[PDB]
Amino acid sequence: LALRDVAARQLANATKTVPQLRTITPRWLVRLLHWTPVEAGIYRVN
Amino acid sequence: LALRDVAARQLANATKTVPQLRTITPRWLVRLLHWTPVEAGIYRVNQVKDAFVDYIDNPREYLLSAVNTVVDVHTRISDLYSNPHDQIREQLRLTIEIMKERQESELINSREYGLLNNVAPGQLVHTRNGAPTPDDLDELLIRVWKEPAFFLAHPQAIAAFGRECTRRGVPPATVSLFGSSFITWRGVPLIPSDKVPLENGKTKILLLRVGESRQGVVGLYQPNLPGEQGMGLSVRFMGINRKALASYLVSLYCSLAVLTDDALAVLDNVDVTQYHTYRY
Amino acid sequence: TPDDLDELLIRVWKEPAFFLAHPQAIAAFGRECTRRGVPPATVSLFGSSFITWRGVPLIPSDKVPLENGKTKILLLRVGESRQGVVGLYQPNLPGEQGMGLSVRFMGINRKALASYLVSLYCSLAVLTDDALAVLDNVDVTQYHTYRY
Amino acid sequence: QVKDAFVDYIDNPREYLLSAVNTVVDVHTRISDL
Amino acid sequence: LALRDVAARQLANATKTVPQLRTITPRWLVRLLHWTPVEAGIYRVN
Amino acid sequence: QVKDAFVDYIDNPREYLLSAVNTVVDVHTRISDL
Amino acid sequence: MGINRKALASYLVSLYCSLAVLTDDALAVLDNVDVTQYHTYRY
Repeated sequence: LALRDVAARQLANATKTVPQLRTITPRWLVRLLHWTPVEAGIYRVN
Repeated sequence: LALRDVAARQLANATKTVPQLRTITPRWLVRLLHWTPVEAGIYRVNQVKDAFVDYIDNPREYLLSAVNTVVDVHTRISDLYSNPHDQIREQLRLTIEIMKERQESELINSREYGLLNNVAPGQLVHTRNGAPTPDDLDELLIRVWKEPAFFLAHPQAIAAFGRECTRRGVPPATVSLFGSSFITWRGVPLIPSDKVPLENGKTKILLLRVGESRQGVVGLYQPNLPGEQGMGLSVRFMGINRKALASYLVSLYCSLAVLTDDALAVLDNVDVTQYHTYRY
Repeated sequence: TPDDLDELLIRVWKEPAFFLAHPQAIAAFGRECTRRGVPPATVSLFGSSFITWRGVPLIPSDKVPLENGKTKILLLRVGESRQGVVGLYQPNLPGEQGMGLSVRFMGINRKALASYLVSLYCSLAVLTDDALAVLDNVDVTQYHTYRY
Repeated sequence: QVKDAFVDYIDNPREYLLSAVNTVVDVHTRISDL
Repeated sequence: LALRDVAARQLANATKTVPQLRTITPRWLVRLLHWTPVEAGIYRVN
Repeated sequence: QVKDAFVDYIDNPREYLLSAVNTVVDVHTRISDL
Repeated sequence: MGINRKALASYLVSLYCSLAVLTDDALAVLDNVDVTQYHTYRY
């Protein structure tokens, strides 16, 4: 009988990932539009 | 009468090839996956709960599994017959080829990890008629609409899909990858693999998104190994026994994680034995 | 028909290189494709155009036998590293006018005829048995009647 | 070849012997000279 | 069970000797004689 | 070998296979250490 | 020598030799020598 796997695993680091969110979408529309800046929050289209 | 051909051939060298193994496959899936290293054999995948932002308190942990093979070579066989081909080198080469074929089969078919067992409910599609028509692959592309990478199917399933396309007017497009040609549907290629199960017809088709940054499927290996003949692979000398047998240990450490449940979909109950009768 | 070439591509699924057929067999395959809605894709090799199916080209060769129709179609994987089909030649020859080819002077006879010997050494090895498949019993004499 | 593909080899592998084909080309010396 | 000797021997070169002729003798007499050259095939002993 | 010594060779020459002999030498580690 | 219609290449090997006894007392021959006699040693 030798050292076990769980007992040996008590001395090991796990690789932890950042939390995964399944509702993330590629959001293509935001990538496809052209964005113009509005200096003070008002945009008049003549 | 002059010198014969057989008598003259007694003085000639033959060109000997290394042994040929017919079970070697291109193993596309291992080439297509992304592999992330796991420092100490444990990989925890944390998740947002019910996606304030909360995390689940019991995330799944993936433990890398070990597979071993002992390669025994008599010392007289390697001592005497190692010119021009090394005997131990070829023995270990063929062993590692067989082991990597088994590794691909387990990446597809294992019961702990393995794509065909870790597919979420709602990501499983069924065929409408049995043959893999284009509508079924469009269903699959609905499930993995985000950024699909490839289809995985038996070569006979790919031939069945081609026959269905030819019954319609559609010639599917073709692309070249790794110097080889593959069939594509809506831009996502169909990859062959004889490791996808096939029993009396009735195979399956998979659609994968791969990559850690896209929250897709990733392979897991052990980065630093004694021996270290490759990615997650080690060869070590075991010793010599009383009968002059030298033994070598070949170890392969691997696993597979599906990071989010919409990264993989499976089309089930695919029939590959249907042929159309063309009558005009 | 395209289903037969898909069967061939099943047998040599690993890394097929090309189809080999008589030019009349290629024309018959084209007629079958045209009966379906499929126009097969075309590629350019060695400055010449060839018909392809699923990315594997159809190569013409009048040396493939043809007897009252009834030809054959082959699918090959070539290469030593891929365990495919390889040709074999004799590298160093006296004369040596080419790959496995030699020309040598034989002499002059009493009638003032000078003779030359041309020798060609060759062979062929299929390294693994799944590197080559043959579609048998191919008929090239069938034409469709289009009625609308 | 690997047998029945431990790893064993077949003891009677196929050997390919290169074949020779010949052709004698005769040219009159007056035809080449003139 | 492991690799056989004949199967492993299929990958080995044999050392081939040049053919051996048993009728070769040391031919001492030719070694012991003195040889004089004859310019045009005729030798007159006066 | 030359056959019946034109010059012909025998088509079944003798081949000599080197033989291996082995001996296992066991030494206690305390005997060599001390 | 050349090559024939059956692709046989031929080579000619020629050896020119002779032997002269310059004076007649340079050579002597012992004739009728028997090599099949063995002595029986009895003491």
